[PDB]
Parts: sequence; C-alpha cells; structure tokens
Amino acid sequence: MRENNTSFLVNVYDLKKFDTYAFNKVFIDDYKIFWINKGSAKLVDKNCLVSYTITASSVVLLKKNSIQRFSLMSLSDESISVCVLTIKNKFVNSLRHYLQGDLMIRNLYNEKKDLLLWNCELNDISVLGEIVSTYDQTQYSEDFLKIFFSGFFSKVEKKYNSIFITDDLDAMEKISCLVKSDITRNWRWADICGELRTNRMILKKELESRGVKFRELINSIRISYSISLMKTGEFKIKQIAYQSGFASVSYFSTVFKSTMNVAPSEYLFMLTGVAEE
Ligand SMILES: CCCCCC/C=C\CCCCCCCC(=O)O
Repeated sequence: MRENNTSFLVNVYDLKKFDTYAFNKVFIDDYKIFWINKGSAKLVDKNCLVSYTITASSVVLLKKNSIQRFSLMSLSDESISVCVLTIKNKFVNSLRHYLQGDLMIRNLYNEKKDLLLWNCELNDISVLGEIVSTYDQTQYSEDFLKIFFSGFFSKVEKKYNSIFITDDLDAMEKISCLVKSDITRNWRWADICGELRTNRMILKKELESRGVKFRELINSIRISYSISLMKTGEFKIKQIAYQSGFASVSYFSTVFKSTMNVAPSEYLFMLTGVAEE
C-alpha cells in the first residue's frame, strides 16, 4: 500500500458562487500557498488594508507563524475550488539549505509581509497543477520539487524584498513550538519567556507585530492545532476540542467560529465531504 505524502498536504475547498470566507486571527502553522481553479475572487487583506482580484493564474503565499486577517469572496457565477498546498516542516528544512551560493542582497530584505501575491508563468502553473492532481505524483521526484520550490520562493522574495522562508531560530517559531509541545497546558506568558530564556521583551515584539494579546495567540495556535487534528482523521468534536487544549466544546466552538467564520462541524464537512451520520 502506497503511503501518504511526507512533503505536502493538499486540501481543496468549495467556494460557492458569490460566497465569502473570512478569517480573523488565523495562525498559519506551516507555510501555505493557495490558488483558485477558475473564475475570479476578491481577497481583502485586513492586516494591510489592501484588496486584490485573484484569478486562476494567481498564487497567494502565507508565511509560517503569521496571524492572518483576510477575506476571500467569489466573483464568479460558478462554483470555485480553492486549492491549499501546505508545505511540511521536513521539506522546508531541505529548502533552507538548497540554493547554491550566497545571495548577497537578502540581508537587506525585511520581514514585514506575511501574505504575498504571485502571478504565475505557465511553467509554475503546470508544476503546481500536477502536484495537486493526484496524491502521489510519481513523475515528480522529491529532489525535483525541492529545486522547484527553492527557486519559486526565491523569486517571490525578490518581488517583495521580503524574507518568506525564515531560519528556525526565529523567536515566534520557538514560541509556537513550545506551546504545541504541550498544547493542553495552561500556558502563562511568563512561563514561555522563562523556558525560552528570553525575557518578556523581544518576545513581546512578536505579539505586538501580529496585533494579538498572549491569550489570543494561544487560542489561535489551538485552533490551528484542532484543524491539524481533523486532517489526521479525528472527527469527534469532543476529542478535537479537548485534545487541542480547550476547556469545553462550547468554548472551542465559539473560538473556532470567531476565527474561521464557520462552525467546527461545517468545517469538518468542507474537509471530508461527509455529512454527519
Ligand atoms: C487559512 C488558509 C486558508 C486559505 C484558503 C482560503 C480558501 C477557502 C477557505 C477554506 C479553508 C478554511 C481553512 C483551511 C484550513 C487549512 O487547510 O489549513
């Protein structure tokens, strides 16, 4: 029996005609890129107060460890499919140490942009479409894709003077890794700074730049954790809530609905296509 893909996750979601998805403080737990298959949609980035029209030749890149606030609204008179490619941590590591030589200008890039737009050449459209076409690819060696994505992320970074793939000494990565190492623990802000051996200073900068309080950040990480659990095959809402560190199903559901603008059971239906029972 062939095995699940170790480098990527592919999830496709139906965007009904003229409907809107709205995300409020969603934590991006891994690097993600997404695109629509046909038609057009309006993307409103509420972090930057910038609006974009995307088409089938656009790809939107979401930075790991960012907190996103945006909406996506279908502009088409037909159902649209949103394809979300998650790049897994094992694979991103390979990318950090792949590109030959030292890129001299990258030290003067900045980290201000967490949502990036790229208008694809058909080269890119071909490769991305084949990746998501079927669970295995086979015709795409892992090395081919490592070369492709390191070159792909390189040119997006150069369009924006911005670091997309960060080093793993990043303070926000250390925080989110620590929280997820014990997701049901009642984390306190002073405990995290203590265990990371970094005072409540450079760490506070990470909350401020994302516009969240500590308790908001923990809730956002826990929602992203619950979505990861649902993707593993866990479909019992009580188990999803408790394993993600929520005190009750009621509160999980309220936070989930505030973050994703749909109820947990609705998201489960979008994910699996199976209505309950
Ligand atoms: C938060 C990233 C979603 C980007 C794509 C938005 C398009 C359709 C909304 C359905 C997806 C809802 C969140 C998906 C969760 C995930 O796959 O990580």
